[PDB]
Amino acid sequence: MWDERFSQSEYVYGTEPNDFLVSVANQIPQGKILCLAEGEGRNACFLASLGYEVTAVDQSSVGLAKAKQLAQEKGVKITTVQSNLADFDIVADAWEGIVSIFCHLPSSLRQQLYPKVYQGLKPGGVFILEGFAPEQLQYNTGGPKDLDLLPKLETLQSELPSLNWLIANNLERNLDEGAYHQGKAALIQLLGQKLEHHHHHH
Repeated sequence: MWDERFSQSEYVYGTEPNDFLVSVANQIPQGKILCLAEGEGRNACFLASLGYEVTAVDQSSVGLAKAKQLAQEKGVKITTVQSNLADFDIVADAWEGIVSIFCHLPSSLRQQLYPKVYQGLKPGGVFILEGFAPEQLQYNTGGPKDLDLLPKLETLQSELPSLNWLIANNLERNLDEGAYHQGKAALIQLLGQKLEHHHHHH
C-alpha cells in the first residue's frame, strides 16, 4: 500500500444559510447537477457554492448570464446550457444529478416534460415543485397567464409514480398585507428524490 493522505484540509462551503433549499441540496448528489429553465436560476449558483459542479439550462440567455454572473461573484462555476424542454432537458445518462426548480410550462411543453422526468430522469435528481391553489390567481396578487399554468399535486404526483415524493402536502404562506386579515396563500410543495427504498412488493 503506497500512501494514504491525512485529510486535514477542511472546506466548509461559503453559502448563505437557507430555510427550504438546504434540505433538497442535502438530497442532491455532490456532483454534476442539471438545473432546468427557471426565471430565478439564483438557486443554481447556491448549489454551486455548496462545492457542487452545477450545469444550468435556460431556453433564454437572460437566465443563463444571470446564473453565470452570480457564479463568478460567489467564486463558483456553472456550466451554461442553452437547451429546450421539448428536445434536450434532463438526460441522467449524460449527467450525474438533476435539480428541476418548479416547472413553468404551457400544456405544449408541459405534456412534453412530464414523460421526460418519468423516462429521462433516472434516480438521483430532485424535482422541486411549488404549486398554487385555483383560488391563488383569483386573489389578483399575480399570475403567469391563467390557473392552467398552476402545477397541482393531482397532475404532478400522478405523472411520476416512479419518482416517489419525500414531500407531498399543502403548505400555507401569508401574502404581504395587514388590511384584509385574510391575504394568505394556499400553496402545495413536492420534493421528488432518488428512492433508496425500492417499491415494496413480492
